[PDB]
Amino acid sequence: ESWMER
Amino acid sequence: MKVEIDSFSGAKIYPGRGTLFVRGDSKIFRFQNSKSASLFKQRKNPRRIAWTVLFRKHHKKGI
Amino acid sequence: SGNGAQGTKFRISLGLPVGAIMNCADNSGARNLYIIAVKGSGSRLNRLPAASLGDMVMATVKKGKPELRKKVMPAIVVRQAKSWRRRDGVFLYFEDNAGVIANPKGEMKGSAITGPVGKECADLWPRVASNSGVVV
Amino acid sequence: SHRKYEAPRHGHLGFLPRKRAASIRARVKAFPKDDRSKPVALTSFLGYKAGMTTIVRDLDRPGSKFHKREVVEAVTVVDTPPVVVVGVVGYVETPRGLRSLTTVWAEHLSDEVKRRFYKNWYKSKKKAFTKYSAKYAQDGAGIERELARIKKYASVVRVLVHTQIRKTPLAQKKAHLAEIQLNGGSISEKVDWAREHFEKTVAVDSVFEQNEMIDAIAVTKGHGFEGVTHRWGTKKLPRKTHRGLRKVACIGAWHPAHVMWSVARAGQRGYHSRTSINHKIYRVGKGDDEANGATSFDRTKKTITPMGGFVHYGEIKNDFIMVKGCIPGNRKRIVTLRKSLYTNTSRKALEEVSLKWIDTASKFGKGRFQTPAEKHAFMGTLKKDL
RNA sequence: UUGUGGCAGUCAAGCGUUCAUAGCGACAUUGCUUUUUGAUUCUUCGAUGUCGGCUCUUCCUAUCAUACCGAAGCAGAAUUCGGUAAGCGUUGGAUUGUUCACCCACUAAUAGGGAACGUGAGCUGGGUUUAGACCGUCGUGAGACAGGUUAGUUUUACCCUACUGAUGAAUGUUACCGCAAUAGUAAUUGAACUUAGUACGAGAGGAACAGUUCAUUCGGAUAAUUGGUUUUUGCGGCUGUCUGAUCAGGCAUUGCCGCGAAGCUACCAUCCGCUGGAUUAUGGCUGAACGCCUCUAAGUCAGAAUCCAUGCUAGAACGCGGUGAUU
RNA sequence: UUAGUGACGCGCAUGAAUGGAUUAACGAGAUUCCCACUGUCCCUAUCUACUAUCUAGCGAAACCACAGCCAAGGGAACGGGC
RNA sequence: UACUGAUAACCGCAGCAGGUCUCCAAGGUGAACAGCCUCUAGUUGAUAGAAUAAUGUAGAUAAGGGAAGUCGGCAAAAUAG
Ligand SMILES: [Mg+2]
Ligand SMILES: [Mg+2]
Ligand SMILES: [Mg+2]
Ligand SMILES: [Mg+2]
Ligand SMILES: [Mg+2]
Ligand SMILES: [Mg+2]
Ligand SMILES: [Mg+2]
Ligand SMILES: [Mg+2]
Ligand SMILES: [Mg+2]
Ligand SMILES: [Mg+2]
Ligand SMILES: [Mg+2]
Ligand SMILES: [Mg+2]
Ligand SMILES: [Mg+2]
Ligand SMILES: [Mg+2]
Ligand SMILES: [Mg+2]
Ligand SMILES: [Mg+2]
Ligand SMILES: [Mg+2]
Ligand SMILES: [Mg+2]
Ligand SMILES: [Mg+2]
Ligand SMILES: [Mg+2]
Ligand SMILES: [Mg+2]
Ligand SMILES: [Mg+2]
Ligand SMILES: [Mg+2]
Ligand SMILES: [Mg+2]
Ligand SMILES: [Mg+2]
Ligand SMILES: [Mg+2]
Ligand SMILES: [Mg+2]
Ligand SMILES: [Mg+2]
Ligand SMILES: [Mg+2]
Ligand SMILES: [Mg+2]
Ligand SMILES: [Mg+2]
Ligand SMILES: [Mg+2]
Ligand SMILES: [Mg+2]
Ligand SMILES: [Mg+2]
Ligand SMILES: [Mg+2]
Ligand SMILES: [Mg+2]
Ligand SMILES: [Mg+2]
Repeated sequence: ESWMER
Repeated sequence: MKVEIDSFSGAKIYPGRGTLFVRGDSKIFRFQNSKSASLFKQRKNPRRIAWTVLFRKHHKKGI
Repeated sequence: SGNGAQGTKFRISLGLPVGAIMNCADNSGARNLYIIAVKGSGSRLNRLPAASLGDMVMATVKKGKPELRKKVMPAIVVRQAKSWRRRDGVFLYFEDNAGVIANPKGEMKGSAITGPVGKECADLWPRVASNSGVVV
Repeated sequence: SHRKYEAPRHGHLGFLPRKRAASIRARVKAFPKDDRSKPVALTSFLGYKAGMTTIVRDLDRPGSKFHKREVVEAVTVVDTPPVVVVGVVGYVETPRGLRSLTTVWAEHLSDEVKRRFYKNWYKSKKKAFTKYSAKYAQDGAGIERELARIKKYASVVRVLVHTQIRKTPLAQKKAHLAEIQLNGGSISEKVDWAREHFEKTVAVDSVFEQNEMIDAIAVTKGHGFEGVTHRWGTKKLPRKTHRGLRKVACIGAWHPAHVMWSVARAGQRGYHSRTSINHKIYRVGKGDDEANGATSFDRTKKTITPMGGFVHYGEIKNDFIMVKGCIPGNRKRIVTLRKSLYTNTSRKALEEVSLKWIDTASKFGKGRFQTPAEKHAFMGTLKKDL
C-alpha cells in the first residue's frame, strides 16, 4: 500500500 | 643474455622468470619465485631455511 | 609527459589513481604529494586517471611547507611500488610511491633526489636524470 | 531522455552470434588471391596447438629504445606432422558461387583417415572406398577422365589432405581432413601436382618459412553458459542490488517494445571460430633433429619440449611451428595455419628474427631448470642416485 | 496549439581606419521545432507505480572534437564563418536529493537532444507526498503553510511474445568435404623525434606533407611470464579438546597460519586488430547555351573518418552442390 | 565545498518557566572533518556450501474475453486483432 | 494420581524454524552456567540420487591505490584479552 500517488 | 641468482635462495634466474625488488637503500634483490619473495617479506633468514644454498653452505652439505 | 618530455615511454602498469598520496623524493620541503590528475590520460566512464613511473601528474602538497601547501603544481613520478614489466621480461617494483615537484616543462624545483629512480623516468626527464644518483 | 554520460558499446557486434561453432575444426573462409605464375604450393596447413613458452631475441627496430637489445617474448608451438594428400576436387564459377563438380580420391586411404567417415569404427566391415579403389586397377579410366574434367573446367582447385594423428600424443586416432587451395598456376599443373602427391606426404617446410606472417584459424576455448558480465564486459551493479548485481540493469526502452539484438544477454562463451592474423613465425623446426630448442647462442642439445612435457599435450617428436604470441584455441586443438592475404611490409613483418634462447623449463610449476643435466649439476647427487 | 522558450531565414539604416553583407547587423517581416513553460481537458480515478541518480541500448542532428574542404579584416601561429558529414568519440572530481547550476583538473573534445519528460516485477529511496515529532508565522481553537527540520515495510514471473544462447521430426538412409543467399561488421585518437628553429615574418614568434617510435579509447583471443584466487584440505606449522602415552589422527559448520601446483583469470599479464572500388562537399578538364566567358547543360578528372565490396562472424533448421558406403 | 565551523545582523517571521542563554556526563538521535582501515570504488577475478539444473516420488497457486511477430496509418489522439 | 510438557502430545486452521512458567546441571580451556572439545543420558529426525552452467542466498580471499564509490564510509575491514 504505497502512499506515493499524492 | 645473463642468468641471475636469487638473493634469498641462490637459485638461477632465467629471463622473464621471477621478480626484482628495489629497496629504499637502492639495493636490488632478485627472486626466482613468489616463495622466496614472500619469505623475504616475512623477514626470514636464509641460513635457517633448509633448502637454500646458504643453509647448505653453512652446514657443509654437498661441499 | 608532453611539453618537457623528451622521447616516448613504453606502457608500464598503472598504480597511482587520483587520490593517491606518494612520498616526495626531493628537497623542495614537501613531504608528500596528493595526485589529482594525470597528463596524457584518456576518458572513460568511471575510470580514474592513473599514473605510472615517468608520468607528469598534477599534485597538491598535504604535508610540508606552507608556501607549497594549498596550491596545485606539477610533479613527476619516480617510483611506483606496483610491479611493471620491462621488455627485458623482468617484473620489478619499489617499496614506496615517490615523486618530485617540477614545472610544466620538466625542470625540477629541488636539486636532489633521495633514493633511486626508474630508468624509464630518467630517460624521459633529463633534469630528473641529472639530479638522480642511483637509476634503476 | 538522453544518456547522462557517453560510453561505448560493450562488445563487438560483428562477432555475433556468440554461438558454438558448427565444428571443432574452424574452416578457412578465404584463401590468398592466386597468382598464376608462381609454382604450385599449399596456401594453408593443419597442426595441433601444443602450448606456449618463452623466447629471448635481439630486437632490430631502428628508432626504438630497445634496438639491438634483448627482449623476452611469448610464443605458441604448433605440432605440425606432415599432412597426407588424399584427393582433389575442382570448383567452377557460377552466378550462384563456386560449385564443386567432381572429387577424385587416391587409391589407398589409410585407416586413420577412413575413420573420419565412421561414428562407430569398432563395429564395421570398414567397407569404405572399397569400390572406388577398384575403380583403379583398370589403367586410368574412371580417374583420368575425372582429372581431365577438372582440367577442362574448374577455375579453382583444392587438394584434400589429412593429418597423421597417430604421430601425435593425442589419443584420438581419427584424422582431421580438410580442403586446402592451391595457388600456383595452370590448373592442369595444379591437378598434376595433386596426382603426383596422391598417397604422399607434404611437410610444413615446403609451405612456411621463417619470419613469415601467417593467420591462425581455430575454434577457441569453450566456457559454457556465461553471464553478461564476463561475456560482454558490462559493469557490475553495486553491492546493495536486490535480485542480483551481475546483470544488465536496463535491457531496453519502453519503445521499441522489444529486446534489441544489440543488448547484452547471457549465453554461450567460447567455442567460437576465430581468425587471428599477422602472427610471425619465429621458427620452423624439424623432428628428424635433436637440438630443436638450441640456437646459435645457447648450443646445448635440447628439444623444444619442456621438462615433463607440454602440459596436457606431451612431446613434440614431430616437426613444429613456433609462431609469435597467442593464437585462438587451447592445447590439443586442431589449428589451421594460413598464409597472409595481403602483402604486409610494415617494417615489422620484414624484421629478420634470430633467436637467442628458448625456455624448456617445466610448465607444471615454477621450473628452476632447463635440462636434467643442469638439474643434476645444481643439486648434486640425491638418495635415488648411486 | 506554439503565445512564451529555442532555432533559422529575408531586407539592409549602420558598425567594421576607408568599405552595407570578412564578421556583425537596428527599424521591420517570413518561418521551423516541440528537449521549455503555458493554454486545453480528448484518453486513463473497479489505480498506466511521479523526482533524481546508477545501469544499458538505440536513434536524431540544430557537429564540440576527429576526416575532407571553401571564405576571412587568413603572412606564419592561433582564431572566426561556412559546407559534406552522426562513421567514431564526448571524461574524472568538491558542494547540492537535486534536474539545473558553479568551481577544480585532465582532455582531441569535454556538443545538444529523443526513445511513455527511455529505463523501480532493473536497483536505490537522498527528495517530494500518509501516519510520529520540532520550530517560525497565521489561527480563540481544532488546525493550516511549493516554509524549514528529523524519523519513516519498494511485493509476484514458473505464462505469451521479444531477446540471448541450446536441441530437434520430416526432404530414401547414413557419413564426409564444401558453396554462400541473407543478416551483422570496428577500429579510434593523440603525443614525441625528424621535416625545422626550416617555410612565413621587420622582429616577436613560428608551421605543414611524407617517414619513424610510442601511447589513448575500443574490441577479439590467450595464460609462456608476473600477480590474484586455493577443498590439490597437497606439504609443513599453531591453539584447545578427545583417542592412557608415543606414533597416527578425529572435532572446532573449510579451526587458524605460511607456502602452494593445476584450472580459471587481470590494461594488474601478453599477442593481434586487412586493402580496393564507387562517391559527397570542394576543386578542376573540354565545352555549348549566350560567336566571348563559363566545372555543366551533353560528356568527364581527382577526391572524405562517407557508401559498397575485400576481409571477419553466423549459415537459410522448407537454399544448393560433390563424394563414400548403402543391410 | 548550495555542505561544515567561526563571525556579522533594520531579525519576511529570534527571544525569556510558549521558558531564554549555556552546559560536564550520557545518546542504536541529526551532522562535518581527520587518522586508521578496508573490493565502497578504479575493476574486476577466484573459491566453498545450499540452490537453480537433470532424474525418482509428491505436487500447488496467482492469473486467464479470445489469444499471442513487427513498421506506419487512422482510431477514445501510444493496436495482438483493423 | 497414566502420559506429553513441545523443531510432533499446549496455542498458532497443521506433525508451522513462531510463542509458552519453573527445578537439577559433570571434566578441560578459560575471569567466566561465554565460545570450543569431551563423559553420563539422549538423538542420528528434516524426501532422496546424479552433476557442478548462468543468476542468486550465505560464507570468504584479493596486486597497486585507499572513500576517488554513495544522499550518506551503507556494508565490510581494521582494533580487540
Ligand atoms: Mg560514476
Ligand atoms: Mg548525448
Ligand atoms: Mg536518461
Ligand atoms: Mg578479456
Ligand atoms: Mg535492497
Ligand atoms: Mg604452468
Ligand atoms: Mg513558437
Ligand atoms: Mg518565438
Ligand atoms: Mg488530462
Ligand atoms: Mg486515475
Ligand atoms: Mg484495469
Ligand atoms: Mg506497467
Ligand atoms: Mg547537416
Ligand atoms: Mg514532450
Ligand atoms: Mg520497467
Ligand atoms: Mg509525517
Ligand atoms: Mg497565538
Ligand atoms: Mg502541501
Ligand atoms: Mg601464482
Ligand atoms: Mg595460479
Ligand atoms: Mg577552360
Ligand atoms: Mg516563540
Ligand atoms: Mg504496431
Ligand atoms: Mg491488447
Ligand atoms: Mg475491416
Ligand atoms: Mg502417579
Ligand atoms: Mg506420574
Ligand atoms: Mg511424566
Ligand atoms: Mg519443561
Ligand atoms: Mg521437557
Ligand atoms: Mg495443536
Ligand atoms: Mg482455534
Ligand atoms: Mg582457571
Ligand atoms: Mg543453575
Ligand atoms: Mg565453559
Ligand atoms: Mg524440510
Ligand atoms: Mg561521484
